Amino acid sequence: MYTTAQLLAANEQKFKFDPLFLRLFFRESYPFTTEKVYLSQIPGLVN
Amino acid sequence: MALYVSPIVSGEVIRSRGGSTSEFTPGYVKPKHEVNPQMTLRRLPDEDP
Repeated sequence: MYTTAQLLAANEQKFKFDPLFLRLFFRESYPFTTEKVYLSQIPGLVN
Repeated sequence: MALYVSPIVSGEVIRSRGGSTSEFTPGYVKPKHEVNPQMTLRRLPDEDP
């Protein structure tokens, strides 16, 4: 009943989470319209 | 060099200098290659399906 409680500041507690990989090498993004995806690479070796 | 001919003898006569020639004539190169007209039927690795 008679409590008289006063609340002070709270805490935060977020992660130490920064990608460094969605920002350095994976800068380019594409959506899909198909089901599978190919990834072709031509071996460039002239004679 | 000059060496030392004394002032009593005529001395020897030097061959002046010079003479060297050469030839580097032919050279060639020709990379012929084919277009393969029947290669265009199938799909290239490019040109997304």
